[PDB]
Amino acid sequence: QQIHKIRITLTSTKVKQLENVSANIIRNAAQYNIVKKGPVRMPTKVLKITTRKTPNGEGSKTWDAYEMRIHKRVIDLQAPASTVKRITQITIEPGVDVEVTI
Amino acid sequence: MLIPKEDRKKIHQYLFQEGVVVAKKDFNQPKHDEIDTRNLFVIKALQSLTSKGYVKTQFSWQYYYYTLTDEGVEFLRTELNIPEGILPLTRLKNAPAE
Amino acid sequence: GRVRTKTVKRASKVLIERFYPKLTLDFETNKRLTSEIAVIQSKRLRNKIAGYTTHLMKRIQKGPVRGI
Amino acid sequence: AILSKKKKLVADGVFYAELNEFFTRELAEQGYAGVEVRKTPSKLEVIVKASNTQGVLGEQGRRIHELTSLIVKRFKLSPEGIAIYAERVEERGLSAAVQAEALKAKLLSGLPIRRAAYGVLRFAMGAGAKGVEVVISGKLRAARAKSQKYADGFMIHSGQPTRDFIDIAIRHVLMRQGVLGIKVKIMKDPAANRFGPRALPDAVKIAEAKDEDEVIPAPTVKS
Amino acid sequence: GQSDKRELEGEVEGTEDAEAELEAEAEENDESYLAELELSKQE
RNA sequence: GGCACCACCAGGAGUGGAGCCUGCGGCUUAAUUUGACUCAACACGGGGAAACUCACCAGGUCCAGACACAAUAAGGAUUGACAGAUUGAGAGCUCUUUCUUGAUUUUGUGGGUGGUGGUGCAUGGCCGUUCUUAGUUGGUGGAGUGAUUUGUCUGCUUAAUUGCGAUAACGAACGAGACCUUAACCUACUAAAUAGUGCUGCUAGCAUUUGCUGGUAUAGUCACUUCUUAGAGGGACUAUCGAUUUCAAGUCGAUGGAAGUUUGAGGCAAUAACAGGUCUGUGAUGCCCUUAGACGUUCUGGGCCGCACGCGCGCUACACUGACGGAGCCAGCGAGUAUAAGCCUUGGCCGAGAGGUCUGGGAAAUCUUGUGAAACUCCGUCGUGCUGGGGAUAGAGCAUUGUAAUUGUUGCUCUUCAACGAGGAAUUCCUAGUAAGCGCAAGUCAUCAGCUUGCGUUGAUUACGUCCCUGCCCUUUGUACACACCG
Ligand SMILES: [Mg+2]
Ligand SMILES: [Mg+2]
Ligand SMILES: [Mg+2]
Ligand SMILES: [Mg+2]
Ligand SMILES: [Mg+2]
Ligand SMILES: [Mg+2]
Ligand SMILES: [Mg+2]
Ligand SMILES: [Mg+2]
Ligand SMILES: [Mg+2]
Ligand SMILES: [Mg+2]
Ligand SMILES: [Mg+2]
Ligand SMILES: [Mg+2]
Ligand SMILES: [Mg+2]
Ligand SMILES: [Mg+2]
Ligand SMILES: [Mg+2]
Ligand SMILES: [Mg+2]
Ligand SMILES: [Mg+2]
Ligand SMILES: [Mg+2]
Ligand SMILES: [Mg+2]
Ligand SMILES: [Mg+2]
Ligand SMILES: [Mg+2]
Ligand SMILES: [Mg+2]
Ligand SMILES: [Mg+2]
Ligand SMILES: [Mg+2]
Ligand SMILES: [Mg+2]
Ligand SMILES: [Mg+2]
Ligand SMILES: [Mg+2]
Ligand SMILES: [Mg+2]
Ligand SMILES: [Mg+2]
Ligand SMILES: [Mg+2]
Ligand SMILES: [Mg+2]
Ligand SMILES: [Mg+2]
Ligand SMILES: [Mg+2]
Ligand SMILES: [Mg+2]
Ligand SMILES: [Mg+2]
Repeated sequence: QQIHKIRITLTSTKVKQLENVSANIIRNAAQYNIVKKGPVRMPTKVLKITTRKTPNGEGSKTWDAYEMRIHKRVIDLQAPASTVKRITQITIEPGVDVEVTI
Repeated sequence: MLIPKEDRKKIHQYLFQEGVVVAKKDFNQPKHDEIDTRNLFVIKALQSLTSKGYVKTQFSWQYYYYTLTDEGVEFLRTELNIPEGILPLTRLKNAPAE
Repeated sequence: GRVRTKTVKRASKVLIERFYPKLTLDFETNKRLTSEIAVIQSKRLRNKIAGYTTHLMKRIQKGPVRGI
Repeated sequence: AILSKKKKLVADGVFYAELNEFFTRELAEQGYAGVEVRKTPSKLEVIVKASNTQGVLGEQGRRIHELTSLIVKRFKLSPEGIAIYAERVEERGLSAAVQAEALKAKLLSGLPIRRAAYGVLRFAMGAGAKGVEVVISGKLRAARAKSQKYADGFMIHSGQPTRDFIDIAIRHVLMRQGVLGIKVKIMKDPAANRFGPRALPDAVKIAEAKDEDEVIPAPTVKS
Repeated sequence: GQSDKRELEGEVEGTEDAEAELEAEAEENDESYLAELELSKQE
């Protein structure tokens, strides 16, 4: 249990904090001589819900079209497990959630 | 409401020591997951307590939020015949943070 | 139609009254100049303001323009 | 248990939507503005912004202690897994939620509408709002219902900037004769915005003429 | 406020409400035995 | 005067004519719950109702009527109950029957509480409509005693109160435009074993020329980012050149360009307003009604589908530019589960089918999935025939979902094979990847899509104009209207 090929999966609704955490981890993986693969932009998922505007059923048939974009990025690191987890706490962000899988 | 004295008891030592109780609005639920009695019993037992000014009741999104009044701690002080050591847990003066 | 609005017409002619010597008849040069002269919130309004300023510059060399 | 990515971000949002309304009903009297859920390792930080952080943190912080317990018992959270903090809103005048709750507490005290309406028009502007408009609709002693708008200053209406520089709050006011509906629209000054754009899209700021220097024929200044 | 009065008053009485509150609120900011043990001590 | 395919011109596809689906009225009903009636009611209430939903009808239970009292009450206030009768019912609902529990609780008073009960003509919020048309407003100045007026306009122009220009006005604000999302470009950056490729290992088939098609490849511990994904940017601003014009705003042609109709399409959208629609979305609501033989809630069964009829949104078709039968074989938008209460389901094996069974993958750019979709194309049969067009109506049978399919949920098999031979008066939608076909996904959803919301395949005819009809806006005008002609 030392140096491993380690995956960090990043998902969030907003891209600004996602790219800051992504760049900050990449920055810390640069000055630290750790070979890295990423970030990989997964195809963004558009969660769309189309309801009727009318609470009742009177009027012209008008519809809302709500959206919820989900952006997912995965980054591959080659480092021991202790090093990668402390990197996560350095780049902790409320919006972006992190899951680590070996 | 017809609650057995023993089942009503468990309802009272949950509304004290963690002096707040949350109950989902379903009358036929077998177990409220935190008071080993019928869920309907919990709603109606605490409906009397809020009816007699011992707990505040708040309702939001089909859920009951029961909180114990300071006047209600004294009521369980005597009726339960418990030692006069008070402060259930939400009154234990854990103090906030700044 | 391609009728420019007032937010681009009046803002472009303020530039000529203020930065005529540095302006020119080339849109590409004018486009870069107005990014350091004015604070434009959107890129599209940048290439519009400069595109109408170029037309006015092209018109000033043929005679006097009204409003400048 | 095992929940999909699509269904997890929605659940976090749905949890926020239900949690937000819970504070509006419970902490209505304390000028509740909004809630911020700061997820972190080993803890669930929740920041509530209210005009009065004494009613929540009262009698040795008994209410806030008894209020975080109502959330552990409803969302099956560990007692240590959640922490609630009460934070004072810095600029109370710029929050339409606080202004709408304040108006309701005045209307329910029998104060006249004109005196109550102008109390938020001047309070919003005093805090530095670019503009404000208040609409109150319902029935008052008269059988027929009416609405009155009270504008002031500059207000934008269409396009994206209304989503950036305007916050809104609608509440229903329970009167002895019916329901009063109040709308508090407050447009903040874009120059003070610290996260989004700092000006309106069509605001063009031309720099000043740096010219009018004197040119001398052709020397060379050595160094 | 369907009158020439009480609306004058709405404005003035209303504005002195805010002026008193901006200064008051700007001052408010510038100066900023257990229970389960008793259920187990039956030994 | 002006604008507009919810107006017309030139046209296209039609609808109205047939059968059927579905909604509305009517009729009927034990009930066939109900809202909505020109645009802006009638495939609308996301309303595709077997139960639930459910509000209706015929019946049967429960209090889930908190709380202060008063009465009763341990010599027991009350709750549950085997067996038989009763009941649709193994509802102690009720009746014979004596057992059990024990001050929680039974009766009266107040007080509640709950209502898809009434009032949307008492209200909030929301939505539709006037109207997404282009309109609206104040400061100073001018006119008027004033309310007011000018600014906000003759003309040209624009999609536009948007601009030029004329000007007792000048300079502005909201709305418009800007803004935001999406689609089309980037061999220029940043990377990608959940994307792709060339090489390279290993490997197959065909002619041997070293070539042409593949499989394999999560260690080849390769190379690259064009195709694929998305973040930071760049790129179009009517750019250059010709014409017209008050030489102005602009418009029309070319050239370059990925894009030159606001680049295509949308989201948001002003000042006021309507007795517009919803209390049948809300533990949103005022008031009225009901509240124990309930108008609360639950259980059973039926109804919302009921059929001499009028009307609206649509689907199949009336054939040969076609039906079948084989064969070729291409998208995009999306969705997907765990001790559940069961998701998407490949692959294998049975079965004519519908469908069944065993494993495995996928909480997902990984697997379903290249969703190998349909129109379409090729080759055949048919040969103008109510024919192999069309597939109602009906008989018999086989499966699926569901407690439950009878008034057939749906699917499949055989058989029956009806009107309809292009549709009167009228009337709808539409200008480029558009119309028209053609399917697929998501929503409702245990099952059922002739419905909507989107997506993509194939892909046109005809204007790029006008106020002739119709609607709306502006100016002038009249007014005994201002609750504003519903005067
Ligand atoms: Mg604007
Ligand atoms: Mg706009
Ligand atoms: Mg015609
Ligand atoms: Mg047809
Ligand atoms: Mg429908
Ligand atoms: Mg029913
Ligand atoms: Mg029933
Ligand atoms: Mg019925
Ligand atoms: Mg009912
Ligand atoms: Mg109405
Ligand atoms: Mg209304
Ligand atoms: Mg004036
Ligand atoms: Mg004046
Ligand atoms: Mg204007
Ligand atoms: Mg504007
Ligand atoms: Mg691989
Ligand atoms: Mg190979
Ligand atoms: Mg557009
Ligand atoms: Mg009406
Ligand atoms: Mg109701
Ligand atoms: Mg209701
Ligand atoms: Mg509803
Ligand atoms: Mg009943
Ligand atoms: Mg019906
Ligand atoms: Mg029937
Ligand atoms: Mg329709
Ligand atoms: Mg064929
Ligand atoms: Mg795939
Ligand atoms: Mg025949
Ligand atoms: Mg048939
Ligand atoms: Mg016609
Ligand atoms: Mg018409
Ligand atoms: Mg059905
Ligand atoms: Mg479907
Ligand atoms: Mg008049």
